Amino acid sequence: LRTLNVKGQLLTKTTMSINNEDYYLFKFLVNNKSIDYYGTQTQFFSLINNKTYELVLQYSRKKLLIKSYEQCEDMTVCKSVTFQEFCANEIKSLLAKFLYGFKIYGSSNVYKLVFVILLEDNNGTINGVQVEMMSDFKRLSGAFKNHVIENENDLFDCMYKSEEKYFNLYRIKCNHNANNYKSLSLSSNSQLERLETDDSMFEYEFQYDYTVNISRSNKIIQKHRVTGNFTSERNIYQNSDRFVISYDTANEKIKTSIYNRMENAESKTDYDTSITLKDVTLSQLNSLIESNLVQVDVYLVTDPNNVKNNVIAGITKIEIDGTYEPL
Amino acid sequence: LRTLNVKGQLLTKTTMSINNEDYYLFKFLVNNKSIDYYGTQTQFFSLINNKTYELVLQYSRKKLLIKSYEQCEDMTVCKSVTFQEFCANEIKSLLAKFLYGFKIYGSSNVYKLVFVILLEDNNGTINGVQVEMMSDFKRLSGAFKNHVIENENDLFDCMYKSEEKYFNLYRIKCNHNANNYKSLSLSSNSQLERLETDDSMFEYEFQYDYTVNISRSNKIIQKHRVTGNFTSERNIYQNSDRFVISYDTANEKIKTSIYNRMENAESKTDYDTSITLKDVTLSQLNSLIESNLVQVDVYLVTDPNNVKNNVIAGITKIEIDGTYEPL
Amino acid sequence: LRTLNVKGQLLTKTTMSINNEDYYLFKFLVNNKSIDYYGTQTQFFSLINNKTYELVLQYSRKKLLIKSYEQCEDMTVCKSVTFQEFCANEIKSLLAKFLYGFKIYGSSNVYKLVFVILLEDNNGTINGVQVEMMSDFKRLSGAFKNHVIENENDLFDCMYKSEEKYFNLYRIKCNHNANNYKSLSLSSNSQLERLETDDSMFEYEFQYDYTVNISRSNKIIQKHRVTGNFTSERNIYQNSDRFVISYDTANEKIKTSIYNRMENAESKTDYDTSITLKDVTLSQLNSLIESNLVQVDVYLVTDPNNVKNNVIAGITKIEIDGTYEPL
Amino acid sequence: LRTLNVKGQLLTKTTMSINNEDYYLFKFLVNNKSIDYYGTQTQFFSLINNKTYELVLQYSRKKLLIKSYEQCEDMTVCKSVTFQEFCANEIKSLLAKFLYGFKIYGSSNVYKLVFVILLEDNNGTINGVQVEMMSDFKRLSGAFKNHVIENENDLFDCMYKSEEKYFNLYRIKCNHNANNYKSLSLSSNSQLERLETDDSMFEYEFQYDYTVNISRSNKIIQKHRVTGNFTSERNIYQNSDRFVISYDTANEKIKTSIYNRMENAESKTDYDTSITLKDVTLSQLNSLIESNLVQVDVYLVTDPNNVKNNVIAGITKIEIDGTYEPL
DNA sequence: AAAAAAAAAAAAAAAAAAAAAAAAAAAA
Repeated sequence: LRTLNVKGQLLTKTTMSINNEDYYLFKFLVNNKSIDYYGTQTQFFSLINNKTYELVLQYSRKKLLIKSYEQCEDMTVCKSVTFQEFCANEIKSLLAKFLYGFKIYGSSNVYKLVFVILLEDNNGTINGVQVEMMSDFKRLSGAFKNHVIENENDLFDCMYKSEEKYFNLYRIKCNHNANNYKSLSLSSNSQLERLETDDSMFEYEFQYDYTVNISRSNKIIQKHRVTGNFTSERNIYQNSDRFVISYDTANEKIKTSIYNRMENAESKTDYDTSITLKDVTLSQLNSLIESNLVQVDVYLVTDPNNVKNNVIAGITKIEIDGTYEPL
Repeated sequence: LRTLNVKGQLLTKTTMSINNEDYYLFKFLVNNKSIDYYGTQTQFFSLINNKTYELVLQYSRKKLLIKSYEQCEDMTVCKSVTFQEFCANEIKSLLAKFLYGFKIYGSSNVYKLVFVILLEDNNGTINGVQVEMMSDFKRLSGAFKNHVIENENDLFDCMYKSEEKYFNLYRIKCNHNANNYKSLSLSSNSQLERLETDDSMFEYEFQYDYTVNISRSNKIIQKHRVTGNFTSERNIYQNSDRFVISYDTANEKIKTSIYNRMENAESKTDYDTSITLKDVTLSQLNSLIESNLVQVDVYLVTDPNNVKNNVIAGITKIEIDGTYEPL
Repeated sequence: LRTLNVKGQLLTKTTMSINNEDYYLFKFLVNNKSIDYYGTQTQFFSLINNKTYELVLQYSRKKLLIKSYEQCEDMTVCKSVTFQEFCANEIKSLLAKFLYGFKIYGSSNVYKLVFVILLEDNNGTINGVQVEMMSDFKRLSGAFKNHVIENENDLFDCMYKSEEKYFNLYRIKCNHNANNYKSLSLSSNSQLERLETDDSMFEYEFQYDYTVNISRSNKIIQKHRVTGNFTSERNIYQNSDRFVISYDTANEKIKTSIYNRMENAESKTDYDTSITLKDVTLSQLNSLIESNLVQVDVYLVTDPNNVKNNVIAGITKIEIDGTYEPL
Repeated sequence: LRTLNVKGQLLTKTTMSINNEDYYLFKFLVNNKSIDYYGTQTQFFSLINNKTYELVLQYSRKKLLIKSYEQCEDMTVCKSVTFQEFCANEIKSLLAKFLYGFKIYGSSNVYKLVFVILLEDNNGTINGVQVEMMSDFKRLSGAFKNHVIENENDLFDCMYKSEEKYFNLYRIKCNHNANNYKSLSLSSNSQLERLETDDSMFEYEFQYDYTVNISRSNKIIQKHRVTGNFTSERNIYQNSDRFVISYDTANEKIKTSIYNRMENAESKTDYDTSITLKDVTLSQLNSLIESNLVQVDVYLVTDPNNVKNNVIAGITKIEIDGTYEPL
């Protein structure tokens, strides 16, 4: 049984059970590539996160796994991104601004964070724009550094407690859609760190102001806090199934319109039941708000010039208990 | 668990099943706004429709739901509408005339009723005009009062049995399209009631005569009963896919032309298969008619001055069995 | 379940699949009218084309369909058409000359054949003129007799292999446009047959010479074979978007000009992308021709007296492989 | 106890134990139909495979079983198949070419072989195309002739040792899916034989070249040998759970994408655990390859014209030991 | 059953409507 030697960082330990057997996996970063390895219980407790190691691996029982480890020792993050870098789809690190993050409405697990990043145009000037980092739940939970996340409430806590704080993003895969839509993405070997600025630098916060968003066409995602009435009328048309919504911020009336479809792997009855549960939840939401049982934040895809289209990106509910209801 | 108290009408009880669990929803009208609440089985059987209630609600298990109820007790309907009211898009009640209702041709569920209402112009005179209340199937089924509807056959029965009868419309949202097109719409908290006139008043039926329609430009929807031949030739042109139809009423030859398109969420093969099923159905329709197996009613958008355009709005089939084939 | 009995020809069997179910349709000609019927798999294989049948039909499961069939047994074609017959828009049969057929340039499926027919004027003399039978692809594929067509290559093969041959046209609906434009059209129950003359009669081929065309105003469609250079310069003007083309036949320089518009159901980006793909295809066409990779036939609407207007009707490409590129 | 007499081939003897009792079954081919019979231990050892017999059967103890047997004595295989034969779903024999066979990725037992067969089109010419014979493990093990198979390693040995060899297929049920997908299937009474050509005929091997595959739409399954890096990034989207894979053949970079779903009889935790085991296996696969511990063959559903879709059909691992790891 | 499938932006709807010839544009 020949062995291998490898030096690399660790990212996140994980355990699981299959047919009355226990597997312990370690997500070691080797040569800037994520590779998972098997380990024992002492390996599970002993190893700490984000600290590099040296390992000997022996291919026993069909699998590579950790035989022995030795503690070892080992960051520069770009403050801007070039248009050509987004074109080239090159993995990168960044210093960005974490605005706010919501669970995409009517989606099981695909959360979405909003980041302000300094984009450098073809001319060469750097300005702060908006980007939308989608991510599944587990990748987000295992990607946050210096935090421990087990359920959606923990994720929402780590979001809200960190609102407006400055994030260091490690190995966020930038990508460029078919049209001129630019967005980050959170890869397995990627990580997020709260920089804990405490006004360490203030000369940069002037730059981090968003006038447009480069992930959508002429639209920006903004957060509103629902103050008063929340009317939500379903409207089934010949083609679409809209949710025409009108609500009251602290400043202005807002007229949004959620949309609906049947996903390809859905049935006529499952989709209809899910939609009617959504509708009853929205209907009860107004009475819940007026009596201060819950508070509601609506992150909507507004178009400041043309308010004819204001599709809600996602709704979230901060309850009196303290748990967060995704919705 | 703090509680709320609310007095309001009930509209329609409903039950559903999600992953081996039962949800019972009640569509309570609170402060002239539809709000749905959860309930138990005894709540489902005990409560009757259209009868108001007093309720105590307690926010348990993420949801508002009915804890206890107390029977309580509690209509003026406008006989006309103002042009400015259509402009303002104000919800309203009405006394209208139910001409006839058809399932929009080549549409899964968006039925359409035809109503005669007394419109008051800018001058101030009231005359009877035509309006087109579209609605999805379930809203129609839950909106009819003193009727029980479970399937399309029940809906068509409630329509045909009520032809030419006078309807009281509660909270029908009037609306005004981009151009001078005016139409009703059936909101969640809206209802329809057969007034059961029995010639209670006849001095008003003189007014309810339609010379034009305010939902289309210079066109009126009329019902014809197909007597003789029903020729239906498909004609695929450079731009359109017409269905040139010629048929025989009890009075006159009619030369209509159905149209076709691919809806945005459709494929080149699904649309083609749907169209060829439509074509084979129309082709068999003539032989079906001539042998008295079925009877056919064609509601067409005629223009009495200019018969160059007679797009069929919808076809319906009354079979020998008694069921209604939408088509 | 009462039944019907009917004797009629069959035209074309067809099969299709809808949500994991199979429909088999037979296009039976009953009383000189096309009617489609449903059938089973043995019905699909057993029945042969163009051979009449006797059928018993029973209205089961919402649909007329074939229960049993019995083999049965059963043409005079007019050699001329009267001006009044074109005026009256009367369906008719004909003996005509198939010149050539092209896919209308920049059109998804509306092919167009060119026929020489003997028109009888108001005076009473019969002379050979040109007519333009448009047709969608599937009607053409199902309309050719003694041929099997599945894709555009088969259609082009059936055209080119039959060039200059004499066609018997069954039930071609003649029609007369708003102005003095006369054209055939290919109805569902219509058919085309290669007569296979083999110089059966030659005294008639003297008549079949076209001096004008009755589907256009003073213009005739003619086929040219591109020999040398094919220059194609786009020219976007204040109103039109021309494609000024100059090419070299075996005899003469030709200066055509294709035109462009946005169809009503098109977008500013889709139309522009389609146009630039057309332009790159035309630009590469010259280099393709000069190296004998493909051969090109241009059917253009020439006006022999006035060459100031020579709009190309359609281009077609015979490749080295043998497949036909519509363009 | 009346008895029966029957003459038929034998296919595969089998033994099993139920509650401390032994059952011995013989898969006798009677009148080209598989029928299983019970027997005794001497029956188990005495009878040889593929050799016909005469048997007397007596219905004792609820079951037909072999009382006595007498040795007896008894093939023409079609070299082509007609399109109509695939349409008719008729069992058939064939002479085909065994390309390669893999265990369908993420499937417990449904292996899949790839065969080149001479299809005769509607025109009448015979050309070599690709077909995909799925089969469960035990049917494959009992279907191979002149081979003994007990575990997956034996099956993979019988595959790889027989790569590119010519197979005689007995009673392979051809079938035709809803769309134009044509595929073989391995029935109980079906068998496979290595013909052992040894260049017996070479004039036919020119025909056996695959340009397309008739079991998929415009795609062909091909085998690649992974030479260098094997990157496998999981990507959980709003709808799909892709495994975007990039690897290095001996010639070209390849960008495949495995897909994932929850089968209907699966749970949210079992599916997630299975997927994360798949992901850790793929992650370790690269390090395994680079150190020559294992070799990897990826059979992928490529589309040569459009590489935008390259779903891996199946991965297989040839280890240094000699055993084959299915994966 | 097995093939197919990059997502993730963008989206008021719902009236209206024979088509298919014709045409050089740009000055004034």
